[PDB]
This record gives sequence, C-alpha cells and structure tokens, in this order.
Amino acid sequence: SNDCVLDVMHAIYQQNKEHFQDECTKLLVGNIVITRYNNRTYRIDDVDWNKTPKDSFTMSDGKEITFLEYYSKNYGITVKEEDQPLLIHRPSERQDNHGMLLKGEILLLPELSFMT
Amino acid sequence: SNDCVLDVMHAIYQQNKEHFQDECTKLLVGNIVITRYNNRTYRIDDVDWNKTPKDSFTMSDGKEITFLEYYSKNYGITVKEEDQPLLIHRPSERQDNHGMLLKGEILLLPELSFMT
Repeated sequence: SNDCVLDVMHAIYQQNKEHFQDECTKLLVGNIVITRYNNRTYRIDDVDWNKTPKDSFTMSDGKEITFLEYYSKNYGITVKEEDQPLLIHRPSERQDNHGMLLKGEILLLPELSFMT
Repeated sequence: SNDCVLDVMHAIYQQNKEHFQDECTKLLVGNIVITRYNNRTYRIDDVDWNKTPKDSFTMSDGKEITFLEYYSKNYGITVKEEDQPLLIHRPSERQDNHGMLLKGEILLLPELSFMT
C-alpha cells in the first residue's frame, strides 16, 4: 500500500516501543527496590520514560544539576548508561492542597536500583 | 527477584525490539519499493538493522563514502533520519562461485523508498 517505508517502520516502531514500556511498568510499578549505594528502599509508582540521567533537577536555592553530576559528587559514582529512564516514587501526602503539589517526587536510576 | 533493575529492563527491551524488527522484515521482505528520486524499483530481500546512513561503502577504487554524502552529492538530497536501517536487495546470480560472492548487494534507504 503506497506509503513511505520509513513512515511505516515508524508506526510499527511506536506500537512496539509502547508495548515494551507498558511491560516494564506493569512489572516494576508496585514492587520494592533497594538503592544499594545507600541501603535505602523505595516502592516504584511509575517510570518516567521521557527523562534521562542527562536531565537536571532543581535544588533548594534554584541551582540546577544533572543526575550524572549529582551522583559523582554526592556518592562518587560514575553512571554508565546515560540513556536509562527514571524510576518514580511518590510519598504519602504529596498533592493534598486541592490542586497544587506539596512533597516533590523521588527519582531513582534503574542502574543503581536492585529488585527483591 | 533479586537483580539489577536496568538489567531486567534490558532483557525485556531485547525481547521487544527483536519482535519489532521481525515484524518489519516480515512485512517488507518480499514486497516491491520505488526509489522515487530515480523512478527505479526493487524487491526487498532483507533489512540490515546493524547498518545506518552514517556507515560508508567502498566504491570501485577503494574510496569510501558515507551514504549521507553519496546522496547529497549524486542526487543533491539531504537525508533527515540518520538512524534508519538499510533495505537490502539481492540480484539473481550473486553467490554462484561455490562460496565466494559475485555481484555485491543493493542498499536503499527506507526514507527514500515508497511501497505499492
């Protein structure tokens, strides 16, 4: 059926990629992980596929820093896979304020998380 | 089950990616495409997922050139998607020489190929 091949390989791609992501979340969301570099423990609520260790976050005074730097400075850890998604853990009284959010959101790297 | 999360997301990834590729070939291999930039027509025998327009090929005297340059110089075409696979078309009397190959192999970009 007349149509650019790449464009077809793009549609097909999406349909598959999406099934892949929906399969990791359906397997991770709900379970408990251990950040081994600090013996802590969190329960995954979501996976953020649109973020990556190259992205940055904003500390208290506004200063921004990429997850890559944050981990080598605070933990002396060199993140290998700079293309992994971020694991999301949400606290217990996060939204509350009818609309606006309170507590932020905890972001872990799959590379440093281990299952149980 | 105790195991690094990323490593799990890697296995799961493969199993999916592979299904994706096996789905494009199972849909392209056998069909006829039209390189619109020259009204030619070929029958896809394979898709080479391990190659990309950034790879190069060797002309008659050995001189190497990337598909990206080859297309802007010979056709004045600027390839957008530098991450697409290469479509493979094999001729009719290619191997012959009990072992060694004769005629090479024709490589088309999905971005420039259209189906029928």
